Amino acid sequence: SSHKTFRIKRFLAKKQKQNRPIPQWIWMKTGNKIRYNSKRRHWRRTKLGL
Amino acid sequence: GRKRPVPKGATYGKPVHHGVNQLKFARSLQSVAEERAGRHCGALRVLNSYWVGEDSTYKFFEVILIDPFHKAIRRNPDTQWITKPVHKHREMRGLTSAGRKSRGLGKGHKFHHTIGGSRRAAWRRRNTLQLHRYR
Amino acid sequence: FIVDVKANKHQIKQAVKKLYDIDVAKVNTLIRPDGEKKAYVRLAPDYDALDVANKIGII
Amino acid sequence: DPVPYQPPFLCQWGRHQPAWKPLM
Amino acid sequence: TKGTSSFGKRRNKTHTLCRRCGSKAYHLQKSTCGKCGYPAKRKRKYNWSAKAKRRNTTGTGRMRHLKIVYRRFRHGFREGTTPKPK
Amino acid sequence: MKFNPFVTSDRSKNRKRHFNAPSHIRRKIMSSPLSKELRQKYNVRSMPIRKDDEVQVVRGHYKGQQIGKVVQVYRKKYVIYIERVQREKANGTTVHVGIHPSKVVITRLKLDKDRKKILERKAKSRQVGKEKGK
Amino acid sequence: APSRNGMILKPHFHKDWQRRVATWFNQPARKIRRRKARQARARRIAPRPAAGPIRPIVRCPTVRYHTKVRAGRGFSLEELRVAGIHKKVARTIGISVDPRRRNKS
Amino acid sequence: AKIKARDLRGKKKEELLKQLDDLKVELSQLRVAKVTGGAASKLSKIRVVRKSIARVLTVINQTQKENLRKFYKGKKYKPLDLRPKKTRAMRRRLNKHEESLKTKKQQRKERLYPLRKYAVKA
Amino acid sequence: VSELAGHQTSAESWGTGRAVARIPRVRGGGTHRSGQGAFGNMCRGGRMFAPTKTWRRWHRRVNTTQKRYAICSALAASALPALVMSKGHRIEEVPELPLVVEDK
RNA sequence: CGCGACCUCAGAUCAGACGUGGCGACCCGCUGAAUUUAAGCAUAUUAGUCAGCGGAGGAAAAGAAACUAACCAGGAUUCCCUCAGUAACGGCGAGUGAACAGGGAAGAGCCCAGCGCCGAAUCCCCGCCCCGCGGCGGGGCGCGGGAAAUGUGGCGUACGGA
RNA sequence: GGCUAAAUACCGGCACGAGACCGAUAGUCAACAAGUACCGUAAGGGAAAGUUGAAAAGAACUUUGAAGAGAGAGUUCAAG
RNA sequence: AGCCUUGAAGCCUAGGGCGCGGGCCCGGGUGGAGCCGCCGCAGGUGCAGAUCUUGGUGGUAGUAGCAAAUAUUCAAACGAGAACUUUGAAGGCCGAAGUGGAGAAGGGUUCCAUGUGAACAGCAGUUGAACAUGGGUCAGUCGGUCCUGAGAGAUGGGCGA
RNA sequence: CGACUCUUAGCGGUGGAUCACUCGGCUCGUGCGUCGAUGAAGAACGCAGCUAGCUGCGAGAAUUAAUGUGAAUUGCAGGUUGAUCAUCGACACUUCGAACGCACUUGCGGCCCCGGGUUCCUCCCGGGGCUACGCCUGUCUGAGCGUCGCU
Ligand SMILES: [Mg+2]
Ligand SMILES: [Mg+2]
Ligand SMILES: [Mg+2]
Ligand SMILES: [Mg+2]
Ligand SMILES: [Mg+2]
Ligand SMILES: [Mg+2]
Ligand SMILES: [Mg+2]
Ligand SMILES: [Mg+2]
Ligand SMILES: [Mg+2]
Ligand SMILES: [Mg+2]
Ligand SMILES: [Mg+2]
Ligand SMILES: [Mg+2]
Ligand SMILES: [Mg+2]
Ligand SMILES: [Mg+2]
Ligand SMILES: [Mg+2]
Ligand SMILES: [Mg+2]
Ligand SMILES: [Mg+2]
Ligand SMILES: [Mg+2]
Ligand SMILES: [Mg+2]
Ligand SMILES: [Mg+2]
Ligand SMILES: [Mg+2]
Ligand SMILES: [Mg+2]
Ligand SMILES: [Mg+2]
Ligand SMILES: [Mg+2]
Ligand SMILES: [Mg+2]
Ligand SMILES: [Mg+2]
Ligand SMILES: [Mg+2]
Ligand SMILES: [Mg+2]
Ligand SMILES: [Mg+2]
Ligand SMILES: [Mg+2]
Ligand SMILES: [Mg+2]
Ligand SMILES: [Mg+2]
Ligand SMILES: [Mg+2]
Ligand SMILES: [Mg+2]
Ligand SMILES: [Mg+2]
Ligand SMILES: [Mg+2]
Ligand SMILES: [Mg+2]
Ligand SMILES: [Mg+2]
Ligand SMILES: [Mg+2]
Ligand SMILES: [Mg+2]
Ligand SMILES: [Mg+2]
Ligand SMILES: [Mg+2]
Ligand SMILES: [Mg+2]
Ligand SMILES: [Mg+2]
Ligand SMILES: [Mg+2]
Ligand SMILES: [Mg+2]
Ligand SMILES: [Mg+2]
Ligand SMILES: [Mg+2]
Ligand SMILES: [Mg+2]
Ligand SMILES: [Mg+2]
Ligand SMILES: [Mg+2]
Ligand SMILES: [Zn+2]
Repeated sequence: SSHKTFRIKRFLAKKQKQNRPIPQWIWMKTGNKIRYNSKRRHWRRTKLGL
Repeated sequence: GRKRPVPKGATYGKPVHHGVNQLKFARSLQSVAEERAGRHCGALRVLNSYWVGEDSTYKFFEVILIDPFHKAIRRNPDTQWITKPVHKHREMRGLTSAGRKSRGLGKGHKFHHTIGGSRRAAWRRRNTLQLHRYR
Repeated sequence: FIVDVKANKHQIKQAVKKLYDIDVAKVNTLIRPDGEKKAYVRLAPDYDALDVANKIGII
Repeated sequence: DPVPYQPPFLCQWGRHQPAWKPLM
Repeated sequence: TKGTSSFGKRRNKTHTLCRRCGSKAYHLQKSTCGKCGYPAKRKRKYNWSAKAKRRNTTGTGRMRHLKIVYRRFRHGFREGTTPKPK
Repeated sequence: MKFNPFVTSDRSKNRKRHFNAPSHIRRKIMSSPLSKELRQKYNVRSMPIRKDDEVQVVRGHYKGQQIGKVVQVYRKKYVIYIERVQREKANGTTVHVGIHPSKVVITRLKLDKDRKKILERKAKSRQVGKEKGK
Repeated sequence: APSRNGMILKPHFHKDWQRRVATWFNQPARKIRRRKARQARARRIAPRPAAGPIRPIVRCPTVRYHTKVRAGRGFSLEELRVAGIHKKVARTIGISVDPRRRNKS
Repeated sequence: AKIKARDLRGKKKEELLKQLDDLKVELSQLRVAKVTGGAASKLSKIRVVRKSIARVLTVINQTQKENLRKFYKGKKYKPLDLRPKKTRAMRRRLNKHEESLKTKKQQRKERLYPLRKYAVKA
Repeated sequence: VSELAGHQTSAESWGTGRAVARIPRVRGGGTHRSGQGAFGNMCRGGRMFAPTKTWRRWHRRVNTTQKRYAICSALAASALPALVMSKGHRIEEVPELPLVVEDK
């Protein structure tokens, strides 16, 4: 909504910054098992809660 | 006495448990008095209590309560058993004398249902298979 | 500027006045969807914003 | 993707359905 | 019309995030959390929900005080002393 | 046999102490024999390897008499990179091939103050064990 | 249902007995633990007897057992009064006392 | 320089705060260099400045609190920060002295009838 | 096997109708394990048939005289070369088979 | 009417303390079913169990006889073997169901009130000194304050005691 | 009216040790970013998922193609 | 004093055979690190079915289908490539109770620019709400905040194991 | 001969069984047996040069000091008077939460002290400390046609 609270806005702010892919140097490490961010949320598919 | 806190009548079960009215509480009213006084005063510790008066609708009890943190109690070797954490809320666990009476514990042939620590320890010790190693 | 989210306009005005030695006409604040607070610190017009931006490094 | 939950049955046979009704 | 078309009318919300347990189960009109019962002083936990207990036990979070309690226990809760300097 | 009730003789527990060891236990695990000259001299069987030690590879493809300097001790991989123990990549650059330190003998120790301290301590406890055996 | 000829017999497993099953894999560990506590008590009291105080000769009750002789709880106060041992000093030099024992014989 | 804590401990309050302010201005300039786009050397210098700030504030807090508990040493009521924090249950115990108090009757029994040291023969 | 293994689901069977084979199935949700067959020995997951209990009878008592008989038989046949070699020992150079040495 | 005691009862962001909640395998107190079995079922049974509520601790509880017995007597409590699937309870049906003696593990006993004697001989707190001060403790000096005779301490408790 | 250790209990916790146990549809739901992803208004429900090689030595370069894809060359004991 | 990196297990086999059979043993291949006979012990020990459970895969089958709301056409550009992108021209539609211009709830970055064309957008795409980088939301006056409404809910009191 | 179909074999796909592994369970045993108003358990948000998750941490924020250790960390950069690790006793430890000024919008206060504002002149701004309920000992201030005494 265009009317928010600070709590809900800060909640959405965290989920918007968690939503990035993995950096491409992270899979050049020694013990990598991570190929991609498997917790990527898309706003049409998964509706984040609330 | 203790009436059964169920909506209107309606104990949904067998005619044994249809009783609601004439039922009685397993603890006495003096122990209810001690545990109300000791729940209201969480710091103080219940020593004991005594009957002072009764009406048709009420009984009145004085309850003896003690600081375990006052320097007249905490520095006295006779009375500093109460200062220890094993005597937190004697009134809730049935450890004052009015609470001891409801537990049915004593020595001898009248008190076989609590031989062991209590009635629950008796029922537990009797209802175990000890399955030994070599049988 | 990008500012801590617990700040008032009064605190941003005192901090810009103290760190860079410059007086301020007004401060407008918004909080980003990133989460940071952004402050638009208007200067009193005897100061150039381009001069103080060249002072602090941003160009 | 969201694994589709098992098919949502909403009855039609039985006494309401007037299509395939037996004797009786 | 009890199925698809009645689902369109779902806009106003019943629960929001509780501020003691974080989960989206604070009912806004009853003003109580349905997950932990927030304005009650005690945690809502039941023993018929054995799995729901273990989702929120002491092993579940950081234990940002209790792990250093374990570490200070293993040396007897010493205070004020420092080891011998170089 | 071992008799200590608090040492583990379990396979998976010992493997888990090995591959999840901290760096100061990596240093002790990544140790290597001294050569027979240095072992005759310092009366010390083996030492943990360091960055500026000279080294002969004893087992493997790159083995030989060629004394090579250690380039850099890589305790995360349990491996060391030696001066000319290296191979050519596809594009043409040279890549250091890593040797495990146990397949390596030390021929010159890099002796700081702590290194001399460790050597004299190991020689001391060796002589004390030899005296109790005497 | 009972087939031809057997004992009419009553298993007492009509409750939920499997929640309350005492297994005894503790047992050689309890024997080790008791033995070490016993030796710690013995090493503590250094010349003093490892069993404890003397306990009296005592008849068993019940016509089944009155031929037999046990060790008692403690020495009677009449026995201490006749032998000339003070009942508070008897505990100090390793004599058992109990003030409940009568003497009839 | 390599701001070590040992040669911060002898110094005075004023020079610690001036060095703190020097490092705070230094960290501000490195964050400007991070946002404008600077060298890699400044970007690795930012961690040196953050840990040196943590060191200086640490030494300031050391010399503050140990002076305060030098101040409240003999006093019967001292601040809750300076009182001994072990576990809560271990703070509500009896003292070392209150555990050692006997009654007069019990001390008279321990005086009169000590547990003797005895053995018995074969 | 632990007592709780296979029984930590809540799973009602779907009953008749629905053209499935009347096993308890996992209740709802958008996951793989939902409606998927939960209790019972033949399901993926699930308990196995008659979980092994720790009150199996592990230990056997033998009579003392039987144990001593077996010690006596095991000693009496360790003095015969045919039986010691049939156990497998390389003994062809041993001087005498009840082989006794000094107490040094 | 005013002053003063006392008694009951208030108000304090009064000086200092203490309780709150968590975990909950073990333990203590209540509350407490119905599936089930009885080839039905209602008493019984499951079962003083599940769920519910409160409270601890490193164990808890119990505990030094208003006991057992009927012997030539044993002697706190708790735990194990046994008693013993027994005595007994039970639509006497299905089912349920102890204790005592005996052998062990362990073993430890004590304190009040009252009754009375002792000049309240007792306790708390604040000020100053000496010691120690990360379990605020000991000694002393205080015509400093309070508690307490509506009873603090010492002797003393059924084994008798003065 | 009151106190009291020891023997006794302990599927929670901290730290250990062992096993005629299981061996990735098994064993904990969970050998892995698992009470995670995801579902449900909520209480609650709740996964799939291990393995290159001794060492990345993870295929430079030439070549068709818009590229994905290939053909040669090369690494390696082996890219079967 | 079993077998094995001079090649274990598994797996394949128009190969040679043995046993009534359960089964087994040899050869060839693949594979790369373990395994087996005999005397005993022990069990979570042998599948074709359970509308069995889990995973995978067929025929159906290049099939049903991509048919509600009238409609597209011509040239040019970029591009490897155009029925669908973009510009222009034409012909049409919604027709102010709109297919228009703005908001509440809800959503949460979808907004905007640049790039990519793997996957997704049930044909296709040079396009996208996709994907990857970067940006963007500025108040004394607009709202909240304040008030109270139907209601909710402490304290005193009452009840309550 | 063709196509199509069927069967068998060889090779190749699909698919991931089997086998061999195993930083994981499960069971049994042992020792210890330790949370919180000195703010717990749990939750929220932040913190790395490049960092989403996990992990660790708390504005001193992938940690500080101290001690032990003795030359690394490492994906890529950049820089022995102690690197890095472990230990962890000193210090620090944001916001909710028993959760504490009142509410739960991060909204609205009250008191005292500091500094700009002032030249104690009231506001304004910033910092700091207080401001929960219950209950115990004592303290002060009181209430009473409660029981009395004196004038
Ligand atoms: Mg939608
Ligand atoms: Mg009935
Ligand atoms: Mg009852
Ligand atoms: Mg009675
Ligand atoms: Mg509503
Ligand atoms: Mg609770
Ligand atoms: Mg040893
Ligand atoms: Mg038959
Ligand atoms: Mg004994
Ligand atoms: Mg006395
Ligand atoms: Mg299973
Ligand atoms: Mg106060
Ligand atoms: Mg509690
Ligand atoms: Mg029936
Ligand atoms: Mg039946
Ligand atoms: Mg019953
Ligand atoms: Mg229960
Ligand atoms: Mg505890
Ligand atoms: Mg006790
Ligand atoms: Mg008595
Ligand atoms: Mg008895
Ligand atoms: Mg019998
Ligand atoms: Mg009958
Ligand atoms: Mg019964
Ligand atoms: Mg007996
Ligand atoms: Mg008296
Ligand atoms: Mg008594
Ligand atoms: Mg007691
Ligand atoms: Mg063993
Ligand atoms: Mg798997
Ligand atoms: Mg497999
Ligand atoms: Mg699994
Ligand atoms: Mg699989
Ligand atoms: Mg594979
Ligand atoms: Mg191969
Ligand atoms: Mg074939
Ligand atoms: Mg291999
Ligand atoms: Mg098996
Ligand atoms: Mg099959
Ligand atoms: Mg067609
Ligand atoms: Mg519009
Ligand atoms: Mg519109
Ligand atoms: Mg498409
Ligand atoms: Mg757009
Ligand atoms: Mg304006
Ligand atoms: Mg209410
Ligand atoms: Mg595989
Ligand atoms: Mg971050
Ligand atoms: Mg350091
Ligand atoms: Mg260091
Ligand atoms: Mg509001
Ligand atoms: Zn909640």
